[PDB]
Amino acid sequence: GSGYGLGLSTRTQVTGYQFLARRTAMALTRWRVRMEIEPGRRQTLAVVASVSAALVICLGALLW
Amino acid sequence: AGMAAAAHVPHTIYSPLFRKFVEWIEYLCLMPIFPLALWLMNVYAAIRYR
Repeated sequence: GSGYGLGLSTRTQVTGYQFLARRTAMALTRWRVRMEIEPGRRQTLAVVASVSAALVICLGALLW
Repeated sequence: AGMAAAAHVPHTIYSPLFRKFVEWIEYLCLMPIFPLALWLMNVYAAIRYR
């Protein structure tokens, strides 16, 4: 009980946890949770796009 | 390290994202066995130099 250990988990629970984390992170920096727009994700995707763009140029150079 | 993990894992809590991550390690380990064993048996070089 109490969720101790390393038991398996459902994909619904994975996004469930990940949602509560985003909401709490927003509370520490913006002191509000209305979240009319969610800038937390938008700022993260721009980083993922930069890393992905860099790797694509490496594949191009490796293929050359 | 095994004894250390054996003593601490049963009384701690881990979030769903980490439990899902330890699960996928098994599948990531199974997939490379066949491609690697055939490489060790030299099959890819044997066929390419038929």
